[PDB]
Formats: sequence, structure tokens, C-alpha cells
Amino acid sequence: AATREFIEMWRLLGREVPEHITEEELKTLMECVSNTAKKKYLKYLYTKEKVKKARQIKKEMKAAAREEAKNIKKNFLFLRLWDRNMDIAMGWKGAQAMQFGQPLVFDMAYENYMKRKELQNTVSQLLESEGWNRRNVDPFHIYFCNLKIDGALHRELVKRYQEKWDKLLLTSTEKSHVDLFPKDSIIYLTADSPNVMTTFRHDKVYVIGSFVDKSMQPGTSLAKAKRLNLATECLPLDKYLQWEIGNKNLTLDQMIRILLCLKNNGNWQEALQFVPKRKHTGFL
Amino acid sequence: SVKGLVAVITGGASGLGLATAERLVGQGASAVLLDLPNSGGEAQAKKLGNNCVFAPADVTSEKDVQTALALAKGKFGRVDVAVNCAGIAVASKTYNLKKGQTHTLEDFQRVLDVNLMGTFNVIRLVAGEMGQNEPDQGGQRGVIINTASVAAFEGQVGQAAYSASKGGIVGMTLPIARDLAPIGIRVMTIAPGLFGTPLLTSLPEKVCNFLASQVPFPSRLGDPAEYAHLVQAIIENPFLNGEVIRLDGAIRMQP
Amino acid sequence: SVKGLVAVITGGASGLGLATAERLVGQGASAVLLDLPNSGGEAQAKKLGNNCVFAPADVTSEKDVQTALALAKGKFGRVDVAVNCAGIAVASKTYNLKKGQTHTLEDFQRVLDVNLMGTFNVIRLVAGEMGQNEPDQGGQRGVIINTASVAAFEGQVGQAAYSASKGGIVGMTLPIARDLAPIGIRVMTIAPGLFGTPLLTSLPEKVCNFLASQVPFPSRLGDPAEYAHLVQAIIENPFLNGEVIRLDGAIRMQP
Amino acid sequence: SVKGLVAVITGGASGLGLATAERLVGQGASAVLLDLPNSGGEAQAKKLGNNCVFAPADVTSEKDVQTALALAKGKFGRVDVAVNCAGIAVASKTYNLKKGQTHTLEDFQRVLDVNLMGTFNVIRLVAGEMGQNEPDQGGQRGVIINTASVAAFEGQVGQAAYSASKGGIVGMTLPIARDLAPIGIRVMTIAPGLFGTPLLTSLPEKVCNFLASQVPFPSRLGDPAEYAHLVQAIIENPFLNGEVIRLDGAIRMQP
RNA sequence: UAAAUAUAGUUUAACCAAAACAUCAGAUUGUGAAUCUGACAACAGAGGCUUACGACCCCUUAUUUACCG
Ligand SMILES: Nc1nc2c(ncn2[C@@H]2O[C@H](COP(=O)(O)OP(=O)(O)OP(=O)(O)O)[C@@H](O)[C@H]2O)c(=O)[nH]1
Ligand SMILES: Nc1ncnc2c1ncn2[C@@H]1O[C@H](CSCC[C@H](N)C(=O)O)[C@@H](O)[C@H]1O
Repeated sequence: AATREFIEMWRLLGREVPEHITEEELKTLMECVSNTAKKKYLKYLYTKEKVKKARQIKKEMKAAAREEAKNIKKNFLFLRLWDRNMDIAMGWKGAQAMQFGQPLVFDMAYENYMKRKELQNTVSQLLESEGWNRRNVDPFHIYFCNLKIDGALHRELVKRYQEKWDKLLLTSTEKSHVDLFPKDSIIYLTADSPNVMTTFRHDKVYVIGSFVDKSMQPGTSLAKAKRLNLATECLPLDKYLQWEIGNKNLTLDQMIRILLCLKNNGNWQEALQFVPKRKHTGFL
Repeated sequence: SVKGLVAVITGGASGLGLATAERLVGQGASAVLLDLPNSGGEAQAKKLGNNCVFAPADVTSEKDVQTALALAKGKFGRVDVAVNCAGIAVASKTYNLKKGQTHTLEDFQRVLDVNLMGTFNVIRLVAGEMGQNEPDQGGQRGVIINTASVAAFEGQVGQAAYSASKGGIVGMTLPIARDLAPIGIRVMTIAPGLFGTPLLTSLPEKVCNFLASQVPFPSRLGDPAEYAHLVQAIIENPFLNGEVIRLDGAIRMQP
Repeated sequence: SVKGLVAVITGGASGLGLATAERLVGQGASAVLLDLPNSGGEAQAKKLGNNCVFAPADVTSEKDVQTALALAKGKFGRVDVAVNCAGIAVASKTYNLKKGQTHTLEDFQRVLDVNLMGTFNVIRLVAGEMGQNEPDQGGQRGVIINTASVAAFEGQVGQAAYSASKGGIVGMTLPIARDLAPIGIRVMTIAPGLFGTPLLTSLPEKVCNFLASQVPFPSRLGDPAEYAHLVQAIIENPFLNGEVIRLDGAIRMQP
Repeated sequence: SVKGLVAVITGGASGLGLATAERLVGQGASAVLLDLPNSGGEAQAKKLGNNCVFAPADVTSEKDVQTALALAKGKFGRVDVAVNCAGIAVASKTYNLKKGQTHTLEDFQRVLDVNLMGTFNVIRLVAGEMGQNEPDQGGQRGVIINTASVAAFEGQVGQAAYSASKGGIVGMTLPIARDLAPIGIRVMTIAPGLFGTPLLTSLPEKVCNFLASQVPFPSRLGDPAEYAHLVQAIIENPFLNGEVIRLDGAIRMQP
């Protein structure tokens, strides 16, 4: 590719540019069809190396630090096998959740509204969100609805989980949540809903739209809910928090941690602990 | 009731044995802590007052136990209850193919010496001491309580030696109860699950929370005081004989 | 302790159930006698004072148990303990070749309906009432104690129907204990042996005295009071859950 | 099928071990009689053809078993099945009040060593030899069959030592099955009761002929060939693992 | 309408420049796994400029405050 015609002086020009690039990275560079977009991507691609080597340099510096102390310097009940035992324990709990647990739906029908940066970030929040469900005392039955098998979102999920994808204790499906559940019990959670969520209802299916629009697109989740006949609710952030800073649309890992706290009889004081403290000045 | 009874509690300087002694002495009974000399038994016996004394002895030695039983007769005049809480735990895989490591036989023998062999050594000797007692209104001469573990039913990976020793205690509880039935001595066994003994509490807080969460209900490690409560219930109830009671909060240990 | 606790004892007009109510009420608790209308529980409830009330209900019917628990809620305001002592028995061989007699399916179904179905019916409805209670300092909402004799393990000749029902109670003790673990309800099972219930005192002295002598120690039929003592011990011990306790004096039933 | 398999039969010079070797060799397998030098196993090995060899070794001795296992490696190349059948017994009671007799400690130690420690000694050493085998189509490297007794559940009077060792085998059969699960080795336990072995001929004939009538059905002594048939069944079934199989003709041992 | 702001796991720090705590996959861990090997690292967004940068300038959405001779 001739796209090297930009990089090979942009390094000499004085802008921050990474030294190691591949054709796969080079391909995504040419979709950036403006000077600022290319500069923004190159800045991201440059800082990837910057924290890599800095953390790289840290780790073998530690290797010398421990190898000198490790080489120079009884009755037990259990073998030290806890990480294996914890994973098995969460597996049994997840298997029980898939049968009797309350369903929670992550709507994957937002692939067409996301750029590559946003789509990748959605998976990262999805990975953390499902991780917190596993470690909970009373896990949800997590559903991935509207997830196209060949779609971009599915391929990214497979790449991140690798072998674990086929072994996850969650129900991923092509069908919409309206096909799996009665339309009366579905409550599409969205920040733009005019109805404020008062109490957590254990006989309802809460739908979270897996949409991370860093280029914020208000009303997208509400439009989907009103395109169907689904009811909507919004978190009582204004009721219990003194907001000052930032968007009121929380991340997927914060949302699931708020719902999990509510499901475990926690009040709104404990549940809203997971709203970033940088966005408000205390609970009232 | 347990007031006026004399209890010999092997391994009574710590853990379940110490909790049993504290409750029985508090309820009005007298206790003899039979533990190793290196343990803090002397301090514990002093803390419990004049109704509790410390008899240093190794349960694996016949001579040591007989001297301890003589001490109980000297101080209190008779033996009414024997509680066998002394025991050690060893975690070791039977064979590890990747590491080429085979379970050491001496590891198996020492666990069997203290848990299984030590328990029976106390039982055969303390039974003769209760055989000198005049039967009460019910015709009973004494109560013998052994401490097995849940590993006797679902042992985990690396508990081959521990489960075998504890499984043997479950094995002997009925035949010994049959042996001592003419005499009038009851034999019972308690199988505690995960308990807040110094063995478990010394573990990192990360794994302590996990072990507590594994118990269905209550989701916490067993209080040693709860073991003491069940020991008293067996003593007071005349119709409990030759039975293993699991005190584990319905936990079934995973591999 | 059990003071202030509200206990619903099924089959409390006679036998093990009545003995449990006398001990619990005598210890300061309140008891709701749930039994058949013709069982004479009203006379027993009057004898036990104002802390004991009789609720006539058939455990095999969901309607009667719901009204009985509504009466327990009305009189005392809450339910804390459920003791399933209601039970019947049938002595009939599965098949007699010398007589050409086959076990009647109505007899097998009748025993299961009261012993097995009635126990679960009480459990499933009572768990709704303990679910309304606020968890205590230990997080416990209630205790359920089931009765399932040693016939569940070593049944005798002609006890197939009775062992099937009691084997069912033993088998389902753990799954129900795991079911109610999130709620905070402990499910425990007692396996009484030969007890001096009005059933055993009815049969002639020949089999009565012989069976009493077949118990290793004590060589007598179990006092129903001793059953009540172990029932109270389970209530007071927070760590007893999902376990079957044999209360038989170490007797193993021969064919 | 068992054709071509190499089996190390512990205590295979008489009783259950000899019957197991007799059946497996007849079916086309190879056997190694691991028994004491004075047991007369050399005659048994010769009678069974060139497919059977005698390895004189004491199960309590680590050196003896390693040489015996190395002999099987030299003669046959691999070890596929291990059957632990060697065991001794003692008829001493725990304590006799009338005679002032106490179960001597050495009798309990000697029975425990051969039965419990000896079984584990063979298990851990044969696990290394089985770990060298290539996993078959089902991923299995070998099968280890242990011989407990019915006394592990309902041991009689004067069987405290025997029940302890047999209870230990039942106790550790699951942890060892869990320990060896990644390797691909199945551990199963058989609990025979009253078999026509030399053990059931040392006892007085009138007593022995009476026990044959105690078995519900078949009302006789167990044929050692029936034990050999069950061992072959366990070998050929890939899903039998970690379980204790009672083979007693539905007998429950009275006190 | 105007000014302040806007960290997509969370905080801190900021012309320091990357941390600390977390997250995902693999691990049969001999009790420092208190680790190792990998995965992901975008300071609202889209554009302009500038040798450059997080700076500077329009624009979009949003948040908090104020808002008529
Ligand atoms: N002073 C003042 N003016 C306000 C306030 N809110 C709205 N306005 C005025 O209302 C205007 C609304 O702008 P727009 O939202 O573009 O107006 P619109 O008529 O809704 O047009 P579209 O956005 O195209 O739908 C603002 O630009 C101000 O002139 C307020 O709080 N204070
Ligand atoms: N304050 C809030 N109350 C309820 N749900 C919220 C919320 N904030 C975020 N969510 C949920 O979290 C998900 C990602 S936030 C993104 C929402 C979407 N881009 C929009 O503009 O409307 C959404 O599906 C939304 O349902």
C-alpha cells in the first residue's frame, strides 16, 4: 500500500507516531479520511507503545528484583488451589442462574450506530459486566439479544473470550428480547425515559442496550423501545444525587453493578455507590 | 444436665477442644485438657478456673494417656465424658503426574497415628475409667464423643490421608458403641464442616471469604462455640448412640 | 434460646408431636398444634395453656394447611419453627407367595400421601410464612425439622410403603435445604428409632418388650421427651442444616 | 473387555485375591500375585499358566511393593488394573468390664497397617506405574479396586479395629478418585460381607453355618467367584468411579 | 442566551506524562498465585489549524450554574 506516504515524514515532522505498524493497522489507517482523524488515530496508536514498553520495562525490572531475593533467601488442610476452586464455584452458581435466575438482557442491536472505537469499547464493558455477574451471590441470567452471529460485535466477543465463548453460562441469541419474553414484563432501561425507576422488580426483565456512543446520540435506546411497545425507566440519579459533571448515561459495568446491588435488597444509597464520584458531590 | 460431670477433652487447648471445655466448665462441669506439652494448655486451664486442669499427654502414646487419666481421677475422682478433638491435617496429592510427585507414606502414617490411632487409644483407655462408675438412674456410665470431619464423606483433592483417618472414626463409632453398650457407655461422632479454628483462620482473607461463601446457610465458617453446643446436646440426650452427626451447614465439598 | 419462638408442630395432638409441644411451651415458646379434627388436639392445647393453640387441619390438603397457618399468624403474629411429626404407618408385605397376597396400591399411596406428600405440603407453605420474617442477627428466618424414622435406612419385612415415604423425606432434605438457603431457612431431619409412641405401646407386650431389649443401649423404647430434646437442640444450633440425625440408641433393624 | 489387561492382585494367593486372578487370567488378562512369601503364591502362579506370576511382597513395606511392581513391569510391560484384596482381622473387643480386659494397642495398629496403610501404599505406588500408560480411546490409564468390608458400615462386636481400617478405605476412596481423575485412573471400592474365604472358616463351624442362614438371599456364604465377577464388571464399565459397592446379599450385621 | 466545564471500569496526577486499583483468557498453584504468560489501554464528539501539543479556533451533543431598557 502507498499509505506509507504519510507516516514516513510524520515521524520526522515531530508528531507522536508509533514505530511498529502492521498491514492490519495500516488498513484501518486509510479509513481515517481526514487529517485530524488520522492524527487522532496515530496518537492512540502511538500511546499503545508508550504504555506497553513502560509496563514491559517494569516487569523484567521486577524479575531481577525477585530472582535475587527468591534464590538468596507443616500441617495444612487444603492445597493451594483456590483460583481453580473459585472458578468451579462460580460455574455451579452460573448453571443454577441459567435455570432459575432472573433474566437480564443486553441488546446488541446497536452495531450500526457505533464506530470501530466505540464497538471495541462496548466489548470491554461487556467483559467486565459479565465478570461482575459471575462473582455475585445471586447472579442474573444474562441474555445477549439481537447478536448477529457473523456481525462485527460477535466477532469481537469471540476474539476476546477465545475458548471461553462457547463455555460462558449466558444465553446469546439472534432473536430479539420481545421474542423470548412477554412484552409486558420487559422494561427497557434508558437515561432518556420519562419514567423514574422507583424499586427493583423481581418479576420483570430489564433490558440494557449495549451502546457506547462516545459521540453521544440521545434517544437511540428510547426510539427502539418506542418502535416496539416496551415500557421504559430511568435511574433516579437526580432524586438521590447532586449532579454536576458529565453525561448521565452510565457504562454497562456500572449499570449491572447497580442492578445487582438492588436485587440483593440493597437500598438506593448502596446501589448508587457505583456511579462515578467525579460526577456528583454526595448522596442526599 | 451436665453439672457435676467430669470431661476429658483431648486437644482441648485450642480450636474445638477449647470451645467444648469453655462451655462445659461454664455450665458447671469439670474439664481436663489433654493436649501436647508444647501447646498453651497450661495457660488455658488456668484461665478456666479451678474446675479445669491441664494434663499434658500425647494421644499416640498409651503411657501418656494413662497418666492423664490418673490425673483426672486424682483431681476430680471420676470420669464422665470423653471428647476426642485432637487431630492433625495434612494436604498432599496421592500422585501428581506432571510433577512426578508421589504421596509420602510417612505423611499417611502420622495422620493415621494422631487422628485414627490416637482417637482409639483414648477410647480404649477412658472406657475402662468409665467402667468403674456406678450407673445413674438411666443405667449409663459415660459418653464418648469423637470428632470426625466432612472429609470422611466428601474428601477434597489432597485429603486422601485425612479422609482415611476421619473415615475410620466414622467406621468405628457403631462397633465401639456395640462393644460398650453392656457397660452403659454411649459412643457418638460429630463431623464438623468448615470451622473457625486457627487452622482455617490463619488462611488469607481472600480464601477465608470464599470458604465462608461455600456454606449454603449460614454463609460463614462454623463457630467453635456451635460445636460445643452440640457436644452438650449429645451428653444430655440419653438416646443418641452410635450415630454420626454432620455439623456443616449443609455443605458438600467440591473436588 | 427458644423463648419467644413460634413453632407449628404437625401431628402435635399425640406421640412425638405432643412431646415436642410440651417441651417448647415449657421452655417459654408458643406452639400451634396442627392435627386432624378427631385427634383430640383441643384437649391437649387447653392443657398446655394460652401459649398453645390447636389448628385442625389435614396435612394432605393444601387448603387446610393454609387456614391452619393463617390461624398461627393470627394468634402469634409470626412463624419461626416447623416440626413435621405427622405420620401414619402400614405393615404389609410386598408379596406373599404362600398366601398369594399382594401389597395394596391404595395402602402404598395412603402412606406416601401423609408421610411424604403431607410433609412437603407443610414445608412449601410454611416456607412462605417464614419468608415474611425479618432475618435475625445471624440471618436466619426459620427452622424446619422433619421426622423420618430409621426405616428409611434399614426397613423391616413388610415396611416397604413406610420406608419409601421416609426414604423420600431423607432424600429431599438436602435439596430443600439448598432451596431455602438464600432465604435463611434451615431444614433438618430426625430419624427416630423405636419410641414409646402410642403406636408402639398398642402392640402386645411380647413384641413390645423384645424390641425394647433389641436396642444396644439404652435397652428400652425411646422416650418421646428425648425426641423433643433433640428437636430443641437443632433449633438452638445455628450450624445444623441439611443433615439427617438418627435418634435410635444405635439399633440396626434386622429383617 | 479385560482381554490383554495386566492386573496386579494384592493378596492374590488365597480367598478373594486368588479368585480374582483365576477369573481374569481365564478371560485372557495377565495377573501378578502380590502376597507374602509364606502364602504359597508360587504354587498358585504356576497353576494359572504363564500368564500369572508371583511377586512376594509385604504391602506395608514400600521397598517390597516397588520391587514387586518392577517385576510386573519386567514380565508384562505395563500395569492396567490394581485389586487390593490383602487384609487381616482381629476379634478383640474394645473393653470387657467383666474380665477387666482392654483392646491391646498393637492389635489395632497391626490391623490398621495391613488393611488401611497397606492399601494406600499399593495405591500410591501403582499410581505411578499406571501414570506411564498411554490413555486409551476413553482417556483411561488404569483402574484401582479396593476391598473394604461390610464392617465399615455395621461392624459387629469385637470388630473395632477391622471397622476402622475398612471405614478408612471407604473414606478415602473418593479423594483418591478425585486425586487421580486428571490422570485418568478410576478408584472403586467393594464391600463384601460373609464370603466363603479362609477368614469365614477360622471361626467356629456352628457360628459360620449360622451366618450363612443370616443372609436374606442367597442364604449362603458368598462365593469368591462372585467377587471376581464384580471386579471384572467394574473394570469393563468406564463410568464406575468413586463408589463403594456392597456385595453381601442384602445382609445387615447384627451386634 | 451566556459562561464554566465533559476522564466509557474507577481514582490520582497533568504540561507529571504515566501511574495506582481494577477487567478478560490460560494455570492442579506444596501454601508469596503477594506469581507467570497473553488480551484490552482513545481525558465527550466531529473538523480546523500549528514544526508541534492535551494548547488555540469554529461546530455538535450533554452537564451544572446564572438569564432583561
Ligand atoms: N436566555 C435564555 N434563552 C434560552 C434558554 N433556553 C432556551 N433559550 C432560547 O431558546 C433558543 C432555543 O434554541 P434551539 O433549541 O436551537 O431552538 P428551537 O426553536 O428549538 O430550534 P431547533 O433546535 O432547530 O429545534 C436558545 O438558543 C435561546 O435563544 C434559557 O434558559 N435562557
Ligand atoms: N441513567 C440511566 N438510567 C437507566 N439506564 C441507563 C442510564 N444510563 C445508561 N443506561 C443504560 O446503559 C446503556 C448504555 S448508556 C448509552 C445509551 C444510549 N447511547 C443513549 O443515548 O440513549 C443504555 O442502554 C442505557 O439503557
